[PDB]
Amino acid sequence: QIAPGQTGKIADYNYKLPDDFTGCVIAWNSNNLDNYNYLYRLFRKSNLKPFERDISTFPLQSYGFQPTNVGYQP
Amino acid sequence: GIYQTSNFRVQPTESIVRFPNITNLCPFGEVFNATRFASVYAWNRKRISNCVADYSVLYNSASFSTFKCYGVSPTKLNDLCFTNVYADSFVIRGDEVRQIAPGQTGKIADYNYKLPDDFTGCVIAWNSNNLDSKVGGNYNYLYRLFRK
Amino acid sequence: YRVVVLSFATVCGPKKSTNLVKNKCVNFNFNGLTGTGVLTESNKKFLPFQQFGRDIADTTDAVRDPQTLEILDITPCSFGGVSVITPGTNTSNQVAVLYQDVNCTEVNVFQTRAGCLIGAEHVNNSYECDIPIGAGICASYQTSQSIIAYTMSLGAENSV
Amino acid sequence: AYTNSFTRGVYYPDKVFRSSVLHSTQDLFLPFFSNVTWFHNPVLPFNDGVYFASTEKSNIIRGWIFGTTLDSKTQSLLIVNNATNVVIKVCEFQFCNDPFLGVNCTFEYVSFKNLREFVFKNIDGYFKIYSKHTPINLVRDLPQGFSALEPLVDLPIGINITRFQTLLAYYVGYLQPRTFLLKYNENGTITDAVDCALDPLSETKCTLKSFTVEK
Amino acid sequence: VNQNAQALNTLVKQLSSNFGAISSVLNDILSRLDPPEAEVQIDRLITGRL
Ligand SMILES: *[C@@H]1O[C@H](CO)[C@@H](O)[C@H](O)[C@H]1NC(C)=O
Ligand SMILES: *[C@@H]1O[C@H](CO)[C@@H](O)[C@H](O)[C@H]1NC(C)=O
Ligand SMILES: *[C@@H]1O[C@H](CO)[C@@H](O)[C@H](O)[C@H]1NC(C)=O
Ligand SMILES: *[C@@H]1O[C@H](CO)[C@@H](O)[C@H](O)[C@H]1NC(C)=O
Ligand SMILES: *[C@@H]1O[C@H](CO)[C@@H](O)[C@H](O)[C@H]1NC(C)=O
Ligand SMILES: *[C@@H]1O[C@H](CO)[C@@H](O)[C@H](O)[C@H]1NC(C)=O
Ligand SMILES: *[C@@H]1O[C@H](CO)[C@@H](O)[C@H](O)[C@H]1NC(C)=O
Repeated sequence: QIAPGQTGKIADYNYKLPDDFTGCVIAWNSNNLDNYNYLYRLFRKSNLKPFERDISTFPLQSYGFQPTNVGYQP
Repeated sequence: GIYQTSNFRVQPTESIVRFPNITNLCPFGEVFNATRFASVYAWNRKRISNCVADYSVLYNSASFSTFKCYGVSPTKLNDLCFTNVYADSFVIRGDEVRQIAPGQTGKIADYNYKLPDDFTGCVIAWNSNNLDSKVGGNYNYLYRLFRK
Repeated sequence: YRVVVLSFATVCGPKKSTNLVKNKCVNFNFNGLTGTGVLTESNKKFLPFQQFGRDIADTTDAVRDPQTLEILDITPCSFGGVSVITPGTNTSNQVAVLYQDVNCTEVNVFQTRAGCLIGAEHVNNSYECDIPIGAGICASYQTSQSIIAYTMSLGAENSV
Repeated sequence: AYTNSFTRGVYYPDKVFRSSVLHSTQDLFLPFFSNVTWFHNPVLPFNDGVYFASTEKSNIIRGWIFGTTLDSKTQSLLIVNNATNVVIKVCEFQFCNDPFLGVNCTFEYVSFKNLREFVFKNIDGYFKIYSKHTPINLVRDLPQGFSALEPLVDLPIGINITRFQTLLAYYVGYLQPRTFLLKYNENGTITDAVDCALDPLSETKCTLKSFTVEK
Repeated sequence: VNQNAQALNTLVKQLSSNFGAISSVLNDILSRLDPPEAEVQIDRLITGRL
């Protein structure tokens, strides 16, 4: 979902990259370091705009992160 | 001189959408509003095909104690359309209504019906004390409790 | 508790229609087509199975309403060129504007066969060509100075 | 036996009004002047699509069956008229080995002096029926002429069909993807057609998009 | 009068042509494909029409 013009719960409602993104996306598993502090959004009235953020909160859930956890790793 | 610069164009005043008369309803009344509902060891099933499916009425109706969609969000149902659809219907204890979800476990989820973890559909339940319940007990209803 | 499962082409949700309106530009849809246009009554006779009707070059120009068994002319929502008539800027900043083909309403106004002209005075005398417009009309900047529009003169006439 | 398609087996190929106009199209159409088989109830191939015509006196011809194996292994189209009503179904039927009339299910429906012309094709999951009814006065052949079959029925079957049979003269030809030029009157009805591969004059009329051409 | 009607009819007819795109109808690229894909299809209709 972390790529220009993607779709899915994050790319619609939580972290959106423009059609005209210009940058690099760099990522790694943190299972060996990271824990229900990490939330994400499931619901919204409409998509957020590219590089928007928000602080209203029911629309959110926690990720199932534990050091036991590949797609379910942090 | 005379020059040409840009173009005049009247813009549309309002949005008009048109479809046929809203006939050929799905007969959800035979599934939600009937006089009789099934014994869980041998639950009823009905085809849904060739029809306008009024999911909107079900979603906005107050008669349900629980309603959920198990692979879709319940607001979309009024625009969605499907290849084939089936209703299932049955009657349960409140502590065993707690087995109606994708991939859940228990005597009903082992031996009296099954939904995939990848199940697609809308699933609903309501109180029936005023309708099903009898002062002696509903012994017409059964669970296939012990099944290998 | 009573329970129902609805497990999931022939099973579609209830499509909502709007109330119909005529002789205005609208953002229309009928069943499976969409556009911007004017919906209007017509004398056309489509066969009962026909739902759209066509121009010579692929373009829809009529439809049959899916509730109302009468045929609509669809007319494109009106448009035209905006041409600006000006003396040279080393004279004046006044201008007159030609809305092409549209007949003076949809837009000190003068309907012509070239379109609606706005901001030029219709004068009964004819004069030579200074700025051309079309369909015999010209315009010029003349004296209290203004843009004037009139039928042009082909010459002084002479019975020989 | 075999007979001539002449200029029959043209139909309205889309739900669109056209008038005073000469429109070019490509669809499964009956090739002009091709041989059609003639019958006075065999199983037949369906191929890409069927043109079927039945000639009448006394309501002899009741309908058809369409599918592949036609004996309960898979779904199969039934189309019938019995006494005063049409019946249409698609079930996994245990049909007879040779069906005739005396004197799992997913879709069901219930409602020579004559010629009744039909075209059948199954495309993109949809069964299409086109047909025409007329009075006639002929015994030995289809009457040489032209008419267009309007669509009547449009069923989202999704059931593969490769063979068919008749239920009780009749004639059968097969549709092909040939280009047709189609002439519509002011009333919006198709009054003539050109099969654009029949002869070099038809190649000309369809290149020039005209039913009539200068020297 | 024929050529100056025929080049117009030819130029109108080139509105129906696909030019290698998913479809020639402009609302039905947009109301089907997301903007990152819809622009790669509409760049075809623009190169064709132009
Ligand atoms: C069932 O009938 C009741 C009548 O009170 C109605 O409110 C409800 O919407 C109906 N639902 C369906 C699916 O028919
Ligand atoms: C357009 O011009 C005609 C005369 O040709 C006139 O009858 C009609 O009312 C005019 N349109 C408007 C909007 O005034
Ligand atoms: C032109 O002259 C006629 C009389 O011959 C008069 O009716 C009309 O109003 C005049 N028009 C203008 C633009 O002066
Ligand atoms: C089949 O068609 C050809 C012309 O293409 C004709 O010569 C031939 O006799 C026909 N055959 C039969 C048996 O009708
Ligand atoms: C219907 O299809 C199922 C498989 O989906 C098969 O087990 C069953 O025997 C079929 N029924 C009939 C009447 O053939
Ligand atoms: C029709 O045949 C195709 C194979 O060409 C197959 O994939 C499809 O499932 C078949 N349809 C039905 C309804 O059996
Ligand atoms: C069109 O139909 C009308 C009857 O509504 C008839 O009078 C007219 O002659 C027909 N036109 C043609 C070209 O057949």
